[PDB]
Amino acid sequence: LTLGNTTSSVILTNYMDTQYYGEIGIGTPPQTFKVVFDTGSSNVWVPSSKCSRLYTACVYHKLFDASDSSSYKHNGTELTLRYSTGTVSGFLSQDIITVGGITVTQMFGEVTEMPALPFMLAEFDGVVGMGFIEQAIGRVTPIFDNIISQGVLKEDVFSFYYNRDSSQSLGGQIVLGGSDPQHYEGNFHYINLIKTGVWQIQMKGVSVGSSTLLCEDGCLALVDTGASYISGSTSSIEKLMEALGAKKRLFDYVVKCNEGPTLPDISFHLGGKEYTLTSADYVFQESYSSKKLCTLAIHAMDIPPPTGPTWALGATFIRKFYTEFDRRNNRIGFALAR
Ligand SMILES: COCCCOc1cc(C[C@@H](C[C@H](N)[C@@H](O)C[C@H](C(=O)NCC(C)(C)C(N)=O)C(C)C)C(C)C)ccc1OC
Ligand SMILES: *[C@H]1O[C@H](CO)[C@@H](O)[C@H](O)[C@H]1NC(C)=O
Repeated sequence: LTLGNTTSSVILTNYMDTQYYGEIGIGTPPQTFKVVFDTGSSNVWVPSSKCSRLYTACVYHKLFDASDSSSYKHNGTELTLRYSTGTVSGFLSQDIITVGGITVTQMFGEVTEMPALPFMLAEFDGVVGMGFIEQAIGRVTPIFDNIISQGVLKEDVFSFYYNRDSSQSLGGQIVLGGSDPQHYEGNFHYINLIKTGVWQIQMKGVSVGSSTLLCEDGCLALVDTGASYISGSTSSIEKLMEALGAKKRLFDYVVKCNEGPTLPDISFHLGGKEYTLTSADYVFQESYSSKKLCTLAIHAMDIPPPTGPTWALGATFIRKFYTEFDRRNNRIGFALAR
């Protein structure tokens, strides 16, 4: 590990508080793509110009065309990426990628099969996995490992800032090689990784209102920058939602809008601190009418072993807590976002 003097930032766009993505350039000349920097996975991929137009998601997104890049290097190994809410398939390719001023030769997947659900609902084109090589499909070296190999980043860490963006403001920000003191206050508090190669930590309990109603025996929390909400197993969530008086729909839970401001606080016991969210933090309070339903930013999601079962702390959590991902010391640090 050779540290340097550099830190780079990528400005992110906030789409309706559910999708946070930035931009990257691939090839020569650069072909730009909107990508989610996802700590939940470790591969980089973008739709390919070889994706059948019968996949409507390929008709609606930017496609990488190897035939227009002079820095492209062929590989072709098949690759299938299975995420908890969708799958993409294609083959491996290599080219130079620019991420916030840093230029790195990276192997990424050219996706040729991209399902309408959920990709037709994606504002982003692709993904830049921020996880460890242990979780990389095909054992492909993750982009951050490749940047760290260059010995330019001041620190072997990267940080996330997600705004409550609502027209002339910064949707979010990723800092490669450190954090931005301008977006958090107080001190960072850390929790060591409960495992090797996954941004997952031990969670001591989850409380709703008065007491620790859930995760009483301890549980796992995966800090997922590529997730819109805080999710837990169906069991946990049914019990949580029971406590909230929320009603279960097909893909989410709602509450009569007038009841929203009434909902209790929900805390997550991580390491030495309690991380508390008020209803305002987890309710999409779009109305105060008892005649309208307001969705909650907390969902049920069952991740299978060996990673799951596990809670996933997504944008709902990150919006309140600036997050630093420390590879050097295998821990995650949270600070109050500002
Ligand atoms: C915060 O805004 C980011 C985008 C949110 O919106 C979407 C997120 C996804 C899923 C994420 C990916 C997940 N965050 C994923 O990383 C979750 C993890 C996962 O499935 N990882 C994949 C691997 C292969 C590592 C695995 N199965 O373990 C789980 C283990 C938590 C995208 C980056 C593809 C799909 C569609 C979306 O909007 C239309
Ligand atoms: C492409 O990539 C892998 C490394 O992930 C390499 O070792 C493999 O042999 C390459 N194959 C081809 C056909 O280029």
